[PDB]
Amino acid sequence: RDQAGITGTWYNQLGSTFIVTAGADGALTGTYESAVGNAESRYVLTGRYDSAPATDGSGTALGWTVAWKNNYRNAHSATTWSGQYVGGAEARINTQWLLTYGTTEANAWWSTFVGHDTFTKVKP
Amino acid sequence: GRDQAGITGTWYNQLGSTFIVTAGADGALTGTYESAVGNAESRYVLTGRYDSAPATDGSGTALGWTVAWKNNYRNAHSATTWSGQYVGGAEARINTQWLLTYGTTEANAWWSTFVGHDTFTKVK
Amino acid sequence: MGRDQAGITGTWYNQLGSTFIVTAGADGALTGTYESAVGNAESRYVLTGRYDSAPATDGSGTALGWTVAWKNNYRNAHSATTWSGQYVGGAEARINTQWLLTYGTTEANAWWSTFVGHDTFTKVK
Amino acid sequence: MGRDQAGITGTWYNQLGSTFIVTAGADGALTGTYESAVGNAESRYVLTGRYDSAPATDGSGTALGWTVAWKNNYRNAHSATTWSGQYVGGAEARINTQWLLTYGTTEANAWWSTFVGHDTFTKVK
Ligand SMILES: O=C(CCCC[C@@H]1SC[C@@H]2NC(=O)N[C@@H]21)Nc1cccc(S)c1
Ligand SMILES: O=C(CCCC[C@@H]1SC[C@@H]2NC(=O)N[C@@H]21)Nc1cccc(S)c1
Ligand SMILES: O=C(CCCC[C@@H]1SC[C@@H]2NC(=O)N[C@@H]21)Nc1cccc(S)c1
Ligand SMILES: O=C(CCCC[C@@H]1SC[C@@H]2NC(=O)N[C@@H]21)Nc1cccc(S)c1
Repeated sequence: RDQAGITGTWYNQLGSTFIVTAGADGALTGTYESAVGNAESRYVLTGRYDSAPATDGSGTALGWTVAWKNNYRNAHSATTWSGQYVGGAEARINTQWLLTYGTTEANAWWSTFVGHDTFTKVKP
Repeated sequence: GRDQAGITGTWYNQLGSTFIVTAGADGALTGTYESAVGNAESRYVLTGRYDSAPATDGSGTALGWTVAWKNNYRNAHSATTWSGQYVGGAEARINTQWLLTYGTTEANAWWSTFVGHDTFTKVK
Repeated sequence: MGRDQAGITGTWYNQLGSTFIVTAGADGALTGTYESAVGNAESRYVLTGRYDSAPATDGSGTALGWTVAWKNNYRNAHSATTWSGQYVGGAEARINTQWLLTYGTTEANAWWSTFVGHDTFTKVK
Repeated sequence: MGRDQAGITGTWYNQLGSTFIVTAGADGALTGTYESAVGNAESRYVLTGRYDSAPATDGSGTALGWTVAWKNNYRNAHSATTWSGQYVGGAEARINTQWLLTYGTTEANAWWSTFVGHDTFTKVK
């Protein structure tokens, strides 16, 4: 339903690139390249979306994860984005995210960052 | 993967939910989640990522995963992402924070996302 | 005394159409009223919070937060929101926040007691 | 006047060993001091917040929140924390919270300005 719509190349307000393919079964797979932080080149992402959403004008729920390890860098961290795809003229993926990095137990209290990313198909 | 063995297997949270996961050598997480609460019945597909080469200073291993709450029985038009870290040892744990987003209209988007925290252990 | 006391004091507006009226004290206090354009809210609610009255000099923002409990002389939504964020000065002064809204639940329902979001405030509607 | 005014008023301790000393006013006010056992913090910091002074009578918790800006006479960590949560009274009284900690950043570093966590406070040390 929203498979073709979600599938494609997305950019957030930071200039990050999210290249994703939505599967018929609810899979999300692709690559993420962050414009910020301890990150270089593309990282693997996987996630899930609701492949049969409400038809009442509601968005499509989805989420995905990046672990920040590739051949170039390892930031000992993972980000999860949770949010919704909104179709139509101004297609957009509005998210909140959590970034956890590996800490000792004594440091676990400041292990997790929160933020928000909005993605569109136009590079801003 | 340094914790591929420690992570793979069955986990239980404070609410009585069950998470079965395989951790791949390449940083993949795949499995199923069965929730003890909410609009949830039976198992749901889970996918995520973990750091397959963590620090060796006693830091945890960062990870995350997504469940979209659609299976053959039920569709709650929502998805949860868990972001956290695995901590090995006698009392292995996965400590997470999570975001649950449900599909909303634009007018209801301000209240589309819940936040919480779950701790998983290997013992029921 | 307070470095951004002048910049923060006044009326702010968010992306929802809500209105935040605040006074920053020299001692770090935030006092004022919040009027929400959405939810189980009517008219103005008391707000109280704190800000860093001696921020860093290097162009960093000024950290702040405040709370609104959603009870007033009209309604009681058995809930409270906290906003955490920073004030950025200049033209297009802004207060960029993340928020948590907790509502009172039984223990059985506490897992879904807390919403999260983000609000941006500017001096112009 | 407040339903849980006496229940909330007093000293609370979290899982980190931090100490929260609070007075609940009749009108919904929270005032007091916070002393963190961790981070760039020393001694007591001013807190202010709000609680629902007339909660539901169905065994629901009492929604509340408060803010600390991490500046006192000893130290300034250019940051503020807000706790959003609920009070549950009775045998083992507890305040269960989620929190947001924002530190002052430049605009380029704003994306990593806010930490999130959860604290549970009880009356015992
Ligand atoms: O820097 C990294 C790795 C890359 C994160 C990129 C983030 S993910 C959310 C946001 N959205 C984007 O597009 N980019 C940013 N990890 C790390 C480790 C320890 C502390 C901190 S702050 C960060
Ligand atoms: O109920 C569901 C689907 C199942 C969620 C289970 C949650 S995921 C985080 C936590 N950890 C667990 O183990 N279980 C819970 N979605 C939904 C949609 C719209 C509004 C609401 S309130 C809920
Ligand atoms: O509706 C209310 C009372 C008013 C909340 C207004 C919010 S505060 C963050 C955001 N920013 C604004 O300006 N407005 C909104 N409480 C309540 C209780 C139970 C469930 C839910 S969803 C909501
Ligand atoms: O360190 C401080 C000042 C004290 C924070 C204490 C926290 S508040 C939530 C939690 N609950 C407690 O009881 N204690 C902790 N600020 C600061 C600035 C920049 C980055 C970071 S990580 C931290």
